[PDB]
Amino acid sequence: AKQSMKAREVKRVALADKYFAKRAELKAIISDVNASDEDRWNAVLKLQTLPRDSSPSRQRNRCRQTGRPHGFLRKFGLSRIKVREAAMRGEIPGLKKASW
Amino acid sequence: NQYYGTGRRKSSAARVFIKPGNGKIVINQRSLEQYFGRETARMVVRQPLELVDMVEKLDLYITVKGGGISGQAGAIRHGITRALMEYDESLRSELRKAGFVTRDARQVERKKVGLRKARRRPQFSK
Amino acid sequence: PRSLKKGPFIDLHLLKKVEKAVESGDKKPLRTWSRRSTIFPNMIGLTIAVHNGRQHVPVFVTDEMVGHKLGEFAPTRTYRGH
Amino acid sequence: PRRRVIGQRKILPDPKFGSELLAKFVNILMVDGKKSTAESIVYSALETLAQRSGKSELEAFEVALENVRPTVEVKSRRVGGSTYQVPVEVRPVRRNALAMRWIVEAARKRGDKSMALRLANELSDAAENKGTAVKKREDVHRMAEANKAFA
Amino acid sequence: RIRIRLKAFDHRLIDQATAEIVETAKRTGAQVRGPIPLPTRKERFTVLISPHVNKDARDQYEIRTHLRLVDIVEPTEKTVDALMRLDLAAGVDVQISLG
Amino acid sequence: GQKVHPNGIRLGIVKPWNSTWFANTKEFADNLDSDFKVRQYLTKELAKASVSRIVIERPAKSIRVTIHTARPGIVIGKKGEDVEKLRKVVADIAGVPAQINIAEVRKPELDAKLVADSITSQLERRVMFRRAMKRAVQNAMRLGAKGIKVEVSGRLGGAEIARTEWYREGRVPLHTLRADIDYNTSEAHTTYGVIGVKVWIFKGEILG
RNA sequence: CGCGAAGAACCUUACCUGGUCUUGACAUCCACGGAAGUUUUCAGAGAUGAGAAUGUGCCUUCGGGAACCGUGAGACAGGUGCUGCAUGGCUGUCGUCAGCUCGUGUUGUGAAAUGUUGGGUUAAGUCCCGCAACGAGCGCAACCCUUAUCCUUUGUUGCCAGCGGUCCGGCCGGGAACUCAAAGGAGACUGCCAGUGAUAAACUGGAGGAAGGUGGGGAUGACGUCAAGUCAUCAUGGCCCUUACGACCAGGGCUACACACGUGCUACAAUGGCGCAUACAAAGAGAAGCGACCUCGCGAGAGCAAGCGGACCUCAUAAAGUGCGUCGUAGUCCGGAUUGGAGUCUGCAACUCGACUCCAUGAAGUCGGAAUCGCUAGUAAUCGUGGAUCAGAAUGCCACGGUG
Ligand SMILES: [Mg+2]
Ligand SMILES: [Mg+2]
Ligand SMILES: [Mg+2]
Ligand SMILES: [Mg+2]
Ligand SMILES: [Mg+2]
Ligand SMILES: [Mg+2]
Ligand SMILES: [Mg+2]
Ligand SMILES: [Mg+2]
Ligand SMILES: [Mg+2]
Ligand SMILES: [Mg+2]
Ligand SMILES: [Mg+2]
Ligand SMILES: [Mg+2]
Ligand SMILES: [Mg+2]
Ligand SMILES: [Mg+2]
Ligand SMILES: [Mg+2]
Ligand SMILES: [Mg+2]
Ligand SMILES: [Mg+2]
Ligand SMILES: [Mg+2]
Ligand SMILES: [Mg+2]
Ligand SMILES: [Mg+2]
Ligand SMILES: [Mg+2]
Ligand SMILES: [Mg+2]
Ligand SMILES: [Mg+2]
Ligand SMILES: [Mg+2]
Ligand SMILES: [Mg+2]
Ligand SMILES: [Mg+2]
Ligand SMILES: [Mg+2]
Ligand SMILES: [Mg+2]
Ligand SMILES: [Mg+2]
Ligand SMILES: [Mg+2]
Ligand SMILES: [Mg+2]
Ligand SMILES: [Mg+2]
Ligand SMILES: [Mg+2]
Ligand SMILES: [Mg+2]
Ligand SMILES: [Mg+2]
Repeated sequence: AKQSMKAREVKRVALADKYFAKRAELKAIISDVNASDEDRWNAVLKLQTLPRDSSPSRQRNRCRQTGRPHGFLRKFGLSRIKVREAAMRGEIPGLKKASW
Repeated sequence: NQYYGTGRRKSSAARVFIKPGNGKIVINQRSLEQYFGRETARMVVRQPLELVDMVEKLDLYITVKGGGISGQAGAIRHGITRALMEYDESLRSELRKAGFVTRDARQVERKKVGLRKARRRPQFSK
Repeated sequence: PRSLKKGPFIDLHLLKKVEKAVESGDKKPLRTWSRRSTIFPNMIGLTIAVHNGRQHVPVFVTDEMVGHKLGEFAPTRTYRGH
Repeated sequence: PRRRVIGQRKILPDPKFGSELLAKFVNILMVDGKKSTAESIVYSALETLAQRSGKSELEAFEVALENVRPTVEVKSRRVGGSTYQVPVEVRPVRRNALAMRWIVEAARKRGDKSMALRLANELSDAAENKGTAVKKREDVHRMAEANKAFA
Repeated sequence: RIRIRLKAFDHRLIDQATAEIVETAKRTGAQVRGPIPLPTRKERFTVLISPHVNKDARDQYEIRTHLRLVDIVEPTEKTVDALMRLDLAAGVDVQISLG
Repeated sequence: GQKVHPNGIRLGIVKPWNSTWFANTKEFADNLDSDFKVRQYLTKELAKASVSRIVIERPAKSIRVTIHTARPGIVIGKKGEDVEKLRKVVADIAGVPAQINIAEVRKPELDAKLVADSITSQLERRVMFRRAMKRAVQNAMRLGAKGIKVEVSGRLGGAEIARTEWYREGRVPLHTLRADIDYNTSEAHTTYGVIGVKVWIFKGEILG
């Protein structure tokens, strides 16, 4: 994509994987059962003050080479066209063109 | 002493065992009426035992796995028509004349790209 | 609707602001760019102004509104008729 | 097709009786591949007819199909600057193929409560030369004599 | 007993890699249980080709992970040691498993 | 665009792969960037070299980069520098103990990447493409390669309407699967655009 | 025209209104003070300013450099901004149609022709025979993957024909037979008997075979054409911008609606609704994941915690069908649209805008005008299940089987 979007993604992943201690120790208190009903109201006001980008929902898988956001594949890591250009040259192992 | 067959219809694999006897029909430890619904399936499961005159003389043990309700009927038909060729072998010319030795090489045909079924196109405008 | 057992949603920057603004009383219209808060019962009788996409629109909030969220009195895109 | 002259394919016999005539007739009653309910409806109505006529179960069918086989029919040519119909004779297979199709096209137009009854009525009527089957047969069979000047 | 998995992508490279294990166990001792052919997962993928607008043009690729498995019944000390002496060519994965 | 890339229709029939490692789904993602980051730096660095084909290979968390090249003395140089200096950066990028080789490409008039890079350097230095293609076909034909097609495309000779050209010789059946077809392309970035080059070299039919 | 988009609430996002920044959000070079640092208050919608607890892995002729960091001058950065009629690469089409051409030779003043035409034949410029033609190349066929029967080899997590225990569950001693899982092979060639043939090329029947004439499907798309399609995947030649066409943030927007067209799903019912019992599949997927057993809930689902990098464990129950009821041609116990009340889950957050379950509501529609669409055998027609993209979200897309 543009040259800023990949910088935005490598700025987002750092925060979202840095604050991974607190957002499994706020959702525990929120989505528990026997906990305090007046601490379950402060552990829901902390969750809107941990910074907004620090969230493992707020990032689309960019391509590992171009930066194209659509048409991903998870297993290779490359987009719809840059999997074709490698698999029709030979750089991805065992990836023969299928027919049956 | 017993004789053996193996047949394959659409997506089934029958397995038939023949002994001389009175006529018992056992399929997955079930009697022949307990398994099958329709009288054409009870026809086609019996058909080559009627074709030669060998209903009464022999009992048989049958196991079948995987397929549909016609698959586990044509499979047993091909199984018995194999397994009777290891009984007297001059049954073969008349089973071949009757058209029971040929395994049907039909099978489900795959779905290609841009075809909403195996051969159905989508619709068309101008 | 939300799951109930998380409780209702409200931003901190509007919750603390509204508990200050009740205890300072002024009906100078309180503006906000947070149109996703469940209106609370101690917000009865206030003049807030929610963003709509262009500007604030003023909302005087009564007893009747307190179930809903602050968006449903800011209609978003203008429409007049063809 | 243009080139390959091809063969009329085989068929299973009927389950119950033993006639390869009924193999087409259980097939033409069918929608969406469910041949079992087609095997059931027909073997109910071919007992209700076999009771209402007082004839045998196999023999109440052929002598009601006799009244709906045609003998000649028309096709269309336009050789010169003019559409002609042409009365051609009909083939011994397409004879029965038309006969068993008109009856089932008629028997989805009655007002009864069941398909068995809708086919038992439609076979008794065409066993007594009345009904929406033999009236269609009269139309087809009369468009030959209305066009025997064409050949 | 001691079982070893073998995973690969190519069945002219899994068979030498398993014959060089059967002819290691049967050269330090005995009682191997052969290779047993497990199922073969074929991970298909289907992508478009054209860079902008052609939904009716596709390439279809597959990846066919070949499995094998080999048991070892009565292990000596040199029987277990001359196996962990052995490495294999790239493409083949192993995972030793006592029982 | 109507023809399949004639390497990748033969990727199991004759031609073998250019990376032979193995990992499961959790590492197959990362290996296709730790492969491309070590092909990109080498294709940058040894650009002056005659490099044709880099084959990577991972036995037991350790890389093994084979370079195919035809000027091995301008990648090694004095007694002990260039490949052993490349070891410490390939090990940094791949994060494993690096291991580099060198493979001599005998007869560099036939290795299909090398004729392509020869022509795409010639069209950087502005020679007549009509002479360059015929020189390439002549040198690859008398060396013993049973057939060759060369094709250039786009902005040829500085023109303002683009077109292609192509020269055959011998026999080049792309529909016959079991041939030894060698195919590669290249892209000269001149002062007028990008002038693409495709080659095709038939070294012989190959049984199996 | 269910097309890029294999999945827009924020993100994506390119657009809008606001608030803000200008060697920059993103790099190398420095001018160069100064180790990075989990934490933490005020103000702000947030952007980010104001504020609180710190240093030694190198190690230095200590007028300076190493992964990390602030400020100002710069050189370049940056553009999803125009040009697909300047281009590369990649694709759709005529078309899976059997055609497109060259080398010598001869004839023609010459453009060009002969070959490639003609009589037979094939799915085919396929093959034979004749000919100022002789030979060859890309194509039209074959090599390749899958499906169809047999023979070896290796037998667990797969299997149980004959053995003995058996909780009548291949479960448990066992067995290598068999289905099956996969490696290597055997097999089909117009090869064989007859007949029409121009003695040849073939073709028509039938014998053996599991398969008959290309056994059934796929993969492969010649020379080229419409200046076909994208500069918005990426790279690019020139051009335009540089307190903006660059860059960060919150909230809106792509989802509006008087209407028209294209593609699909569900129906208009008895071959069918509803309620109870009852059998038979295939192909896939899974560690921030698939999550069985057990309990609470009318139900979506929360509760507890085994099992599994998987022929072991899960998702997982197949539905059409078969049997016994009920129903009786009605806007119907048909059909589920639209609206109200109450809830569950992922998620910072379901108001514009999420799927799902329960209680209500029960519209339009009785087979559809001119005109048009798909299909030649496991095919069309109906029935269910899985996957990719994905935190949640497809009636489309891609796959496999069941009836036929
Ligand atoms: Mg997302
Ligand atoms: Mg139209
Ligand atoms: Mg269209
Ligand atoms: Mg046809
Ligand atoms: Mg489509
Ligand atoms: Mg194509
Ligand atoms: Mg958004
Ligand atoms: Mg164009
Ligand atoms: Mg182009
Ligand atoms: Mg355009
Ligand atoms: Mg123009
Ligand atoms: Mg000539
Ligand atoms: Mg002359
Ligand atoms: Mg021609
Ligand atoms: Mg000519
Ligand atoms: Mg001819
Ligand atoms: Mg030819
Ligand atoms: Mg071919
Ligand atoms: Mg014959
Ligand atoms: Mg024959
Ligand atoms: Mg155009
Ligand atoms: Mg554009
Ligand atoms: Mg770029
Ligand atoms: Mg935004
Ligand atoms: Mg849209
Ligand atoms: Mg309309
Ligand atoms: Mg009912
Ligand atoms: Mg999943
Ligand atoms: Mg419960
Ligand atoms: Mg209802
Ligand atoms: Mg309700
Ligand atoms: Mg009405
Ligand atoms: Mg009616
Ligand atoms: Mg999903
Ligand atoms: Mg189907």
